[PDB]
This record gives sequence, structure tokens and C-alpha cells, in this order.
Amino acid sequence: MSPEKYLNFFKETADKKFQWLKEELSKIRTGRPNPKLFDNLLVESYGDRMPMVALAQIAVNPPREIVIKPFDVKNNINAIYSEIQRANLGVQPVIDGDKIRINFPPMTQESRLESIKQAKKVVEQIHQELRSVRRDTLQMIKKDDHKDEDFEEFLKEEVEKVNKQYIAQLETIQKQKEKELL
Amino acid sequence: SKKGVGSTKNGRDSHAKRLGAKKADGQMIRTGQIIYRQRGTRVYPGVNVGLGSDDTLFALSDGLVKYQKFGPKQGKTRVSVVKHKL
RNA sequence: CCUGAGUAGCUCGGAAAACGUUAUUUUGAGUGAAUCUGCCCAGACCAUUGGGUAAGCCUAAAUACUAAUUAGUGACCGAUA
RNA sequence: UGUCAGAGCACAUUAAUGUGUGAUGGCGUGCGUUUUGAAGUAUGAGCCGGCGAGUUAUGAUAGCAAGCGUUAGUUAACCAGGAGAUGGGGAGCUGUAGCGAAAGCGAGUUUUAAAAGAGCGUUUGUUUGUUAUUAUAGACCCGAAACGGGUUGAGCUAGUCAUGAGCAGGUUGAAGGUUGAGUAACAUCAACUGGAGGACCGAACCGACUCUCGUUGAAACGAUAGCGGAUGACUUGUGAUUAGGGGUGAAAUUCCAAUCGAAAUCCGUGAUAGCUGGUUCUCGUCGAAAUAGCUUUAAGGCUAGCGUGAGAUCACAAAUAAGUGGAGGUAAAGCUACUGAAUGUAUGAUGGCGCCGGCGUACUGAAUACAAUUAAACUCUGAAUGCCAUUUAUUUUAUUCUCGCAGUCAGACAGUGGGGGAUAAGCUUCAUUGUCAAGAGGGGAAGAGCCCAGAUCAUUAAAUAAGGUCCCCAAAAUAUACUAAGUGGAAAAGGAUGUGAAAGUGCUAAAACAGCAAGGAUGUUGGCUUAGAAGCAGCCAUCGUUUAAAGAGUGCGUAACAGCUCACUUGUCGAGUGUUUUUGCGCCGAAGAUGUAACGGGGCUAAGUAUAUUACCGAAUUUAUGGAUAAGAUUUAUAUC
RNA sequence: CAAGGAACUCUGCAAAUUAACCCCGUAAGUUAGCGAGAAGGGGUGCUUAUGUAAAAGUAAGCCGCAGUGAAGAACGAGGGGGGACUGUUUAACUAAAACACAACUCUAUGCCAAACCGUAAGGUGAUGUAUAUGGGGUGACACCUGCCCAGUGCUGGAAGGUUAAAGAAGGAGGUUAGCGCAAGCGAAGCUUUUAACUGAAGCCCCAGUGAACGGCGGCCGUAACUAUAACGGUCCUAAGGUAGCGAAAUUCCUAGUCGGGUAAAUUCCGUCCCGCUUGAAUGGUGUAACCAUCUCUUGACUGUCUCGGCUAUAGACUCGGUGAAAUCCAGGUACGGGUGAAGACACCCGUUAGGCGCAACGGGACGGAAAGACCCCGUGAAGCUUUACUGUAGCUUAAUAUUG
RNA sequence: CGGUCGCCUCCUAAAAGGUAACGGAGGCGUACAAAGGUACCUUCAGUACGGUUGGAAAUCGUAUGUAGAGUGUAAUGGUGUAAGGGUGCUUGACUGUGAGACAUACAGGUCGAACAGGUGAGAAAUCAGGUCAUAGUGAUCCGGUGGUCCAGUAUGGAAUGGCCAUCGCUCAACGGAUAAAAGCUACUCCGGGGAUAACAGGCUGAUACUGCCCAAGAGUUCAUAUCGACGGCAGUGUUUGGCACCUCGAUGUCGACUCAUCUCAUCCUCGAGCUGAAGCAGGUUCGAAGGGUUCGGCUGUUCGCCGAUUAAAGAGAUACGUGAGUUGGGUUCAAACCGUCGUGAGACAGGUUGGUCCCUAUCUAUUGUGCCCGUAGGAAGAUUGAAGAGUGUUGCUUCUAGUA
RNA sequence: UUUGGUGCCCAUGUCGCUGUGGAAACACCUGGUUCCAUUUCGAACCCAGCAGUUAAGCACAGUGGAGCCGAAUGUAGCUGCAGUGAGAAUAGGAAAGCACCAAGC
Repeated sequence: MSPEKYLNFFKETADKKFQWLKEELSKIRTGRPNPKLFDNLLVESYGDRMPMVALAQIAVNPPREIVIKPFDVKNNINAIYSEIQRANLGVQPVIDGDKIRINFPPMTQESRLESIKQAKKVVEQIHQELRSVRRDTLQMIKKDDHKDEDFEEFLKEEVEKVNKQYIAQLETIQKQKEKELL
Repeated sequence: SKKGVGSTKNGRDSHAKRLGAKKADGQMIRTGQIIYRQRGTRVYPGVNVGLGSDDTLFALSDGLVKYQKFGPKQGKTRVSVVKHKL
């Protein structure tokens, strides 16, 4: 591939990796407003694994609560209401008619510590794997351009700055996770 | 700043050959003297005009050179050898 | 009867020759004739022809040069020369 | 750092508008150097005195003169003598026939069947003297790191050998063995023998790891305060020892006489130096290039072109104007006349589809018509300018050739057309037009490339060019308007009843605008809908009624309302009332750090700007006179052009 | 020098703090030797007496503000990294994480040894004698040194192909005696030419030798997602780094995460193992002690600092004597703006300054010495390395004379 | 390092020709007894119409079509009975030449009337010395092959030499220095360059920063309370740049300490205005440069991160200011290791340890203090003020008042 | 001058549409018997003649339908702000023209 095509392939792989990383960081305990914290965790509806988007809708009326809207209030709201409680939430939920409104008081300083530690370690694993793929791409590049040094150096900083941009995006998303954690 | 160079992909040509006409109107010329250099026939041969194997147009007799227009709309050009007073 | 044998020479590397190896000459290695009927050479060589017979030596003369002496000179330098 | 002058002062000479000196006015940013170029913050030069760098030997070529001169000239060498020319001396050479590879032939040869056709031949010179150039000689002066050879250094360090010395003092107390206890015996325990230990502290000594001072030092590595070793991997003395494509090296490219990727000394060698530096009398005349090609080549070198000098050509040559003639395919313009692209619209192809070959295809859209288009590599066409040749007229011996000597390629700037870069760059690449380089001056605030312009010299003479006229600073005023920004004398898009003028545009003394007063409703809270919008949350139509007047409401204002208010119409009073457009000068937009800092300044509302007039100033320009002189001509009077 | 006390800072550089003698007490580790002056406390005086050969020590009294009263006297502890250590190192920048080093391992050498030097005798080795010498590498001690002979180098092997000089099986031609009408054939001498075949060593060839150079992977499916990789298949290689360690003198990301450290620490300590480019004698891990070794923390300690100042000198200043240097085109050598070969004491514009000094301190004169030495070029030099070329020392092979 | 070195085609190239580019577009290191020639015969592509399989596209019949077909080929073109196709015939795809032109510094390369002889095609006049054309090729030294009316070292031959023809040579750096030659040197040095470096300085302002406008929209509504795309205008010099310049016979830097200054695009203290400004705490826009705007840990790190504190811990410039004021911590001498690379000298825009900063002040400016003169008869006091300079920081608590 | 061939120019010329005409002709037309000829074949060609025609080619008239061509202004483009001079668009013509020879006339 061309060096720009090398960047494109690396960006595709990094986009998949970022989808993965967002998926894991979502489930990790926070102040818990993440719609995808609940989404990547399947629910036990009548003893069966079910999702939430394909079954219900999510909303946030106040900026400290979450609202779940199912279609059925006699057969479907219970299957999600049972699994909302006794989970990583640690809060007592209530139902207001056709919607479950769950409040999320801030976590204790200790559980928040392990949650942040594990989130940072997950981001570290993603970082190490992304750098490994970057080194693989650089190996293909040294198989590719071995002629003009000034051009090969240009390719080196091209890959480096692409990596820095993706690192910045991942760190910004981590900061978003940390702020909504508050 | 000082980056790599190479593969400009362009900037190549050949030696510009002296192509075109070889006589001026009003010049008294002789036989076997070349008048025009071209490819194909952009200038058509008139009386006493010979063709050399490199698509060259030369005179065949002694006389003066003149230009004439021919073709359906007179867009084509001929060169004729109008001989001097003889 | 004799006239200058490891001789001339042939080959392997050479060098000198204007010649960067070519007639010719010389040898570190090998090889090695004829006896003036012969040999050498006449820029490979061959025949005829020409000339001389190597394989011993010496040789004033014109030759370079002044370290100096004798007399003299300098379209030589004059104490920064 | 002085010039042009110059008050005054003191004098009086190669006696002459004299000398010295200058209160003060005008003017003025060194010399060589190399570069496109330096007052240069580019380099060298403190100054002074001498000295200090293109010669020679030979040979050739070119120029000028001479001797001889159509078989002449001339001798190399050698000899006679004054260290002399000279004479004796033709040894040979050049020119006297060339062609062909040569044989060979020859006023012809060779190619060739051919002397066809072509090449050269089809005939002048020799030798010296001067100058210049070239060639071999180190061959203008000087500067390299460098190489080899011949030698000397181990006295300094290093290495070993033999001879010796030295380690003040005080410590700690190992191994080993004896004895006694213990232990089956050991192992072990205590005393003793003992004083070993790349053992300790610590003199001297060895080395110098660190702080400070020092840095043309007291010192070419120190002073002082700390440091390690200081019984051994120990320091030293004496004599020898190993020497340089070599030795030595607890190894670092260490050391080998304060210096060493390999010491110094003498020579080859005066090595080489496309790179630096310099190169010493006068004057006259002419007087380029920084471009092209080639290059183990880009700093260099070779050839061209160019300049210059001698000759000839000397108007058929070359230019300058006038004219004719040709090409182009540039600009423009167009692109159903192409090429690629591409848009608005119509019947609508192919038709997907729907559809029982048609039926809608509301999509893709052929071609066509439509009105426009974009192109350096688009051109149905299609300019001009220019270029060439050509005719007429002027000029030249020349921009023609040969010969001798060259020089330059690292150009730059401004304008035009560009390209690249960004129609960024005082940038690069180009072509063209001019400048500097190689040539100064005035304007331009001072400025190499801008404008005017081309300088023999002296002028205390005139006309001027560009350009300028309030003052600095020579140099003008009148009239017409604008300006109130100091615009002039930084600015952008946008904005603005700034402002002047121009053009038209409605009413109107039956009274125009305005100022202000009165109403301004109505079905009607029209409905969708907001529990709460109905004249104004959001949406839909947004009309008629009475009225001069009136909008499902101009807005304001309300949860809805309401209410206020206006368009609309009338009224009080009574002379101006509007945008419609285009131009001059304006304002904002306009914030950065030595001192105003985007008129030269003081200042300027003219001393600013544009408009017509007559003026003036003002250049090394031109003219004038005077002096010299160069190239030429009547001609030698030493006169003129 | 009142107080603080490393807060200044790349870092306790430096300085201060500790000392000498006697008496208590001294740990971890430990390879028993050390650690140890460990860590830490008390006293050192005068007179009398007890005291001994001399003391030391002790009792009583005596106070000073303080009694090795002056003198010269290790500061210490902990953590981490490297190296075993004591030591050698660039004379005159760098004293070490380097080198050396005992030890370990590999290799060659049977004597007139290998080796090294010299041309050569000859000499060390060595007048040694394989437990000795020489080389290569790793460098207390303890435990290991995983795979691969692909290519290379070495050793061994001989068939096979390939192999010189040289020898001659043999071929061809010239000159011409002669034979020939020509044409031509052509004896002998010389002439000229390399080909049958022989021709070694050696190379290609085959094995072993990696504690000899050295190197020692990918693709796909599958692990409560999964990029990961426990796993299973495929391709390639000679084998695909085994162990061990693993942000290390190695880690770009990185200042990686984590806990301690720290109020607050891009440094530090241990850990996390996909480790850009770790890695096992071009060795790996623990590793006792030690370093004029490096770094961090800590008790004390101080004008390093907070925050600087004073006393004495030697200067600095003056007086008398003596007295040089670098620099140096010439100068009477201001300011701001602009200009320029783009940073103006000399230029133009405006401003101001009587002239000459002395003492500090040096903005500028793109200050001084140093024809760039940083980078580039020169058809420059020099050295160094090498499957760059050509030679060549040395070693080895064949022929020939020695040599039958 | 890239790419190129030779040659040809289009634009660039601005209408004679021609003109550079590391500018924009492509190729050649050729093909052919036909694709040369001669004589004769013949005329498009495409599109349309109608037809067995058979259509979009196989082909024919016709019309139409100006040749966009085709031309051995890269592009230029031309090429409408042609420069193209079909038939037959030969291979002039001649020998010796050649007046004369082209283009050009040389070398060379391009055409060439016409002649002598011989032919071929066609009965023929006429044509044929290669293709419709332009790339399509390497001199020379040396060497080989055949022929030669050339010479044969005294002669005779021969060998051998000479002439013509022929072949070998990516001398592809392609006008080519030998038949034959790679790297390292931070161990390096010699001569040169601001014409070729990093920095500084200077020009430009792409970019960077800042300001502004247009305002869809978000904002119950309402662009401009607070923002504001979609887009542009500009400015600054200040971040990254382009520049190859006065300067490389020398303009010494990153940082740390000291000295600070000026400016505003103001951070606080000063003042004013608007609010989606109940108060308080504010946001907002401007005038506004007088003063001030912290400490500690880490990084050599300026910077940057963290903690604490005030009203705040503003931003730039002065050679990334500041050694003729101090230090070199890093950085950029050798020295050494780790990981990697080159096999090898070595290198790392990697880390790692240390690893020498010269000065007797000439002048101006600049801070103090004197000497002579002036200030007009000499001397001594006291002044005005001409001109400026220093200085213009600011917090907390309480009362008014828990009042509005 | 009418017809046929043919000469210069090589669409202002043409292409097309509506008619007329051939006595002599030019042409169609009748055959492959003959020389010759077909990538084949009397299609073309060559031999030999006009039974039939103005059909068509052909010429003359009208037709400006398509296409071609095209009056002036100015600017565009340019050369020292005057000159130079467009293209395009437009009216519009053009239904080719100059000839020679042989006959009929």
C-alpha cells in the first residue's frame, strides 16, 4: 500500500479499536449516565438475553438520572426493571408510569478508584495494541520506502502525527467519561 | 523544510529542430534548394517543387517563390516557383 | 694440424636497446652445437649473395673537471648587495 | 576633518591679482581587494626607509625593416685573432610540382570503367634585426596539509635486566601449632607460640580526584584546602636496554625531549595549489560579456558570439526611415465548426418500473431545439505588433572576410508577456525593452539599475529637460469649485441623512411634508390549539361590512386576555416637499513594543487638491568664448572644416 | 554574625557538622574474615590522698561560662544501578558503568616445538618440554550456556567434473634442391604453430565443528466480548529466543499503569509482561564485602539559601622610583527615524551637547588572538576498515638441477 | 539518499525560426521481400433501413456519413480516389558521384538537381539511390575476417606491414580520462564560500495568532444576553514557514542567577455602558500602561505537569535580550556501555557517566566627582526657574448593617 | 450562340426540390459471336450496333428549403490616448463562374 493508504488502513483498524474501547469504557462504573453502559450489558428477560435499544428507548430528562421507555408496562417494563437493580448501579430504582426513572448518586471514593484504575488500564491495553499495529505498519513502510531518507522521515512523522491525533481523540473521550463520571 | 525530491513526472522534451520554411519571398534562388520543413503537407508543392524523404520541400528549378491559396474555402496554402525574367 | 665450449645457441622470466621485450646483445633456471669445409650478422625467418671469423688482453691523441697556484680582466656586486 | 570662498591679523616672494592663517557661509559618508556590488558591521594596511615579484637559453609563429633575390640566402661544426667583428668554411635546409596509403604517376594525380563529376595541383621566396605570442625548460612573486630516501634522539615517559636505598610512629590481631576442658574422636571453647594480612590509621614519599584563586598567571598545568595509596599489582637512584609504513603501550589511537593516526633533522623539492593574496613610469585612441554548446563538468577549462588592432572589400555589403509581399495561429473571439468539461428548459430515446404492442413512465436521460458557456497543451475562424526577403532615398567602410591580441559565462535591477512559487517573496526560471556593471550628473529626503539624461578642460555666460516655486532651499500668480479629514501626508471588504455637483422624479397657495389633535371599528376570541395564543407562542387563509379611515391586525404589550400604539383617514397652521441614479473631496474600519515615527521638517486651511492663462527657477544636457589634443580630409600656411 | 535550616540548586558542589584518648553499647547481612570508631552515650581540668618500676584508675575538696580549655584530628544511616575487589588509564580536559584482574572455557604446539623477529645465520619462546608456551572470549562466588551446519571459516574424504608451468601424440605452412610446358608437387636444413595424452596443489562435491561468524517467523479458526493469545490447522525456514529477566545504561510511544515516596516528585523504589530494537561466555540471574563510582531519601549540620553585613590585610586609590602587551587606514569618534551589501559616531532629516579629566562598570564600536576549525566544495592530503582494484610478504603445490 | 545524464514528439515558447525550467504530457534504445517501388483497379469510420439462427455487438444490400476509418509506433500533424486497400511484376532497399543548399563552435547530422554506366516496374511516357516523416544509436586506441593493380629492410620469397569492405566494445556518467579500483574517520587536517550552512538579522505573510463583517441556527420567542457555522475580509509579526542575502580573515548559543525596559491585543487595582444584571457572585464592550501580579516538587529541560496562596499569579519584543556581568546542568571533542543498524572502520534526529569558558577599559554612551574658561571690572552670598527626574503599590477587619 | 468532351478555379460555386428537352449528339439500351476482363459476373471492362427513352446521368428555367457566403458602426484585441483594427450578431446575395475545340445552328 501507499503511505497514505497505510494511514488509511491504520485509521480503519484504529476506528474498530476505538469502537471496542468505547464499548469497554462504557460499562466501566462511573456516575453512570452512559447510554452504552447499559447497552453492552444484556438483560435477563424471562431468562433470555435481550438488548435495550432493540427493545426500549433511552432518555435523560434531568442531568443526574436516566429514563427507560419500554412498549409494554405489564410484561416488558418488569423484565428490565428487575435487572436494573442488583447491578453495578448500587442505587434503588423507581418506576414512574410507563418509564423507569433511575437516579445515580455519586459513587464512593473507593469504588470510583478501582473503576478509574480499570478504565485507565483498559485504555493502556488499547494503547499498547495500537502502538503494536503502528509498529507493524512501520515495518511494512520500511519494506515499502527505503529510498530517500527525507521522504521516509516524512512518512515517519506522518504516522506519528496520525497516532497523536487518534491518541488525542481517545483521551478526549476518556475525559468525557471522567466528567460524566462526576 | 528540506524534504525529499524525485519523480517530477514531467519536464522532458527533445532538441528543438529548426523546422518551418527555408526561403524568403523576394529571394532569387536556384534548383535543388530547400524551401520548407514540415510533417505531412501543411504547405502544398507547386510547380517545380520536389519532396525529400524527410518530408522536405525544395525547389526544382530557378525562379522566385510565391504563395497562393487553394481549397474549397481557400484555407490551404501552395508555394509556387514563378520564374524570373527569362 | 690449429685458430680463444657450459661458447654460440634453444626454452622459461628478464633488461639494454628510440623500443613498454621485436630483430640483436646479456643471464637467474633448464638444455646445449660446429671447428673455419664453420659460424655471426645483413631488425622474424628461409635460400642465394655480401662482408668478417667472436667465445683473450692493452692502448697516449681529441674528452669532462677545477680544490689550487701564477699574472690579468670584468657594458660583476659595492656593507639591506 | 577638507574644498570653493572669505572678515581680520603678520608679513613681503623664483614680485607675482603674493605668502601664512582663518570668525564665518555653501558643499562633501577613505585606498587597494574580490564580487552583481562596499563609507561598510566583508578583508588587508600603525607609520616610516630601503628592498620586494613577466627575465633568460633554445625553437616556432605573427607583425615591421633590411640584405639578397629567382637555385639564391645561409652556414651547423671547425679554424686563423684582442674574449672582437671579420675571413676561410656550403656540412644541410627552406621556395623553386604535387597527387595518391604507398608502389607509381605527374601541369596532373586519386576515387572511378571513365582525366566522367569532385579533392588538391594548375606555383613563391631565403636569411637576419625589433616587438608580441606560443612550446620545452621550476618559467610573474608567495601560500598547503603531503610522499620517499639519509640520518639523530629511550637523558622525558613506558618496558626489562644487575646493583641498592626507602617505607616515622601507632594499631587491629589471621593462618598455623602446644596445653587444658568438652566432644566416641572431631568440630568447638580459653590461654599460650606466633605476627602473617595485593590488613588499618597515619609521617616521608608516590599519584593528582574535587572547591576556590589564577588565565599577556609566580606556574608551558601552579598555590592552598580537602583525597587515595602509604608492605607491596610498592616508589626511587645508578648503568645498559628496545627508534619511527618503528619502538613502547594493565590499551586511551598512551608516550617517544612542554608538541605525534604516527618525532625531528637534510635532500629529492623551488613537490602541487582549477583555490587565496600581490605584482613598482606618462599619455593618446577605440573599447564588450556575464549569453550558447561541450566537459569526471558547474570556482575551473575548450570553441562560438562579442570588443580591439593591420589590410582589402568599399556599394550589389550593412544598417535608418518609406513601401510592397509572404508565413504565423499569438491575442481576442467562438466552440451544433472540434477536442475534453458543464448548466437552465421542451418533445422526449434506451428505457428500470407500473402496465393488459399500448396504457403511467413524473426516475436515467440519446439526439434535436433552446441561451449561455471553460480551456497553454480547445480552434470554424482569427488581429495588430514584430521577423524575414524585397523596392525607393541617406549613411558607412563597414554589423563582410582574414590576421594578431583578447576578455566574459556566479549577473543584478526596472517595465512588458510569462512559468514555478500563491499573478507571496528585494525569490527562481525565461524571452523582450533600457540601466549599472564597464558611465558620472540633476529630480527622486538622502538611494547602481526609476525619471530626465551621456561629462575634453576654464568660465562669477545663455536656453533649457525631468522636476520644482511659504520657509529651510535659488525658484508665481490669477480665477473656478471642494476640503475642515491635517484628508493631503498607510490601506482592505463593509457601513454611513458627511458633503458638492449633475440628471430626471410627485404635490402645491383648491394648500405639499412636517409638528401635534381625533378616530382607527367590524362578523371577530376566523379556525388548527396552547386546560390558559383569540389583533400578533407555532400554523393555516388572512376577506367583506360601515367609514374620508382601518390591517384575522404596524408593532409594543400580554397564560389568554386586555390595554397602548401605528398603517390607514381627517384635522391645526401654512412653503416647501422624496427617492431614482451617477460622479469630486471626505469619516470609520486603522491595536506592539530606542523618539514624534506611513508630509524631509517647521509649519500649512492655504503653502492642499483638480481645472485654463501667461511666468520663473533648474542638470557635468545643449549653446557661447577661451586652451590643448585625437581620428580624418583642401593643404603644408602650420590655416580651415 | 540573632533565628530558620537544603527551603537556593542539574543535584547538601562547596562549606559546616564528626575527630585525639579512656569507659559502656553496637545490629542486619555474613562466604566467619568483616561489618565496627557501626548505629549511639559518658568522662578527659586543679589540689590532696589511695595508688604503681612508671602509670592508669578511684575517694575528698576546688571552681570557671566553658578543663585533647591553644594546635592537628572519620559526619552518619538507609534504598537502588554498575562493576567482583585492591589496582592501570588519555604526562597537561575526562580516573571510570572502562581496562586490567584471579578464575572459567575454547584452540594450537612432541622439539631443531608452535609462535615471533630478522633476508639469514641466529635469537626469545628457552637453554622451556603439553600441569609449558601461545592465541580467542567471558572477567568474586553460586546455578545454567536452549535450538540451528541455511551460507561462511576450519577439519576430514575421495570417486565425479574442473586445474597451471612443462613434456611431446600429432597437424599445418615458408625458403628452395629437384620433379615439373604452365599450374603445381615437393626430399633434407632451418623455419612456425598448438592440439591427443600426462600435469599436482587447489575449487566445485560430501559430512562434523556455533562456549567457531552468527541467526533463531508468518496466515486462518478458536479462550464469558475480545484487539489480546491458553489452544487447534496452514505456509515458509536450518531452526524460528529455550531458560532467565523484562520502561532496564536497553522502552519511541512514556512523564506507561499500579502502590510507597512526595502537601505537591517528566527523578526514585518494587510491581504489572505483546518485549519498537531483552536475552543466555560478541554470556544470563542472584550475588557477601568494596568503590576519590552514580543517584534518591534521612538524623545532625551550617550566611548554599532565607538576607546580607562588618574586622584585618594584598591590591583596587594616592605618593616617590621603575615600568612592558595585545589592538592600531586616517579622524575633532552624540541622539531618534529612514536608508544601505537588508543591524549607520561619520549618509539625509530634526534634537541637544563649553573643553579637558579622575573613580567604578563595561551597551556599542557586529571588542581582542585565531586567512573556519561548525557545514559544503576541491577530479586536496592523511590515516583506518574491507568479497574495492592490482600487486605482494608469508604459507602451500608441481616441474626441473641438486639427486642416486 | 531521490531522479537524470544519450535521442525524439506536444504545450510551455509570448503567431518568423528558435527560448530555460528539479514545469506541465509520452516514448526510443525499432518493425517490414511488404509495411520498398512499378503498372493497373478501387474508396471512409460511424450512423440509419431491411434481413435464417444472430443478439447491443457477428454480416450483407442500400442510403447517409467528409475521412473523427486507416497510415507498422510515442505525439505532432497531414493523409477525403489520398500518404489507404486489391492484383501482377522486380527488389533503385543501384555502382562512382555530385553542382547546391540546411543547421551549426568542432565533430558531425538533413535534403539534394543533375551526370556516366547498369538495371528493375510498366508497351509507355515516367518512377524506383527504402517505407508519409521526425526518435531507433558509441567516435577513437586496439583486435579479427575477406579481397587488393601496394611494399617485401642486399637480393629472391615468406612472415609481416599498407588500402577498401566487414565485424567486437549499455565507453547508458551514452563527446566516452587507463585493459583494470568500495567504504569510515566526533583521530582528522590544507585552501577556499554568506556564490553553498544552523542561528541572528532582513524581505513575504502561505501558515500561526488576533480583530472584524455577513448571521442560518442554538438560544420559550429574540442572530448579535452568550455563541455562532456555512464564507470572507484584513491586521500583527509572533508560532511554523519560503527566501539563499551585508556576515561565514568568527554575529558564541539552550537554560539557570542579576539588570530590567517599553508597548497593549488589561490580569488586578481606575472608570463607564448592556444584560437571559432580584441581591451577591457575574458575563459582556471600550477608554485605560501608573504600580504590581507568588512559593514549593519533578524534568538539563525554557516550557510543561501538580499542590498551596493572593485581587491577580496577563502577553509580547529587546541577537529564541542579557559571558569584552557568573555557571556550563543539558547541548555539540575524543573516552565507555546498553538496544539496534553496517560484517568493517563506525552511526543512531536513542539512553547512559564525567568530560577547561581568555582578557592590565582605547573611545562613545552611561553613574558619580574634579581641572581651565565662560557667566564681560574683580570678589561673596541669595535666588527666580529654563529644563526635567524620582514618585505615583495595595489587602484585611469593624461601623453604617444583615440595611437595602 | 444551343449539345458533348475538356482546360483554369478547386461550395459566393454545393446538396436538394418543381418541370422541359433531345433532331445531331452525350447518354441509357440490345449481346458475349470476337481481343480483353471478374479477388465472381459482360456488375465494371472490351469488343458492335441502335429496336426502344428523356426515364436517369446531362443542360436550362424556377425554387435561397438545408448548407455555404456575407454591407457599415463600435468595442474587443492591441501600438507611441489619438490612431490600429476585430470576431460575433445583422440586412442580404449567391441556384456557380472563366474558357477552348468539334460540329449543329
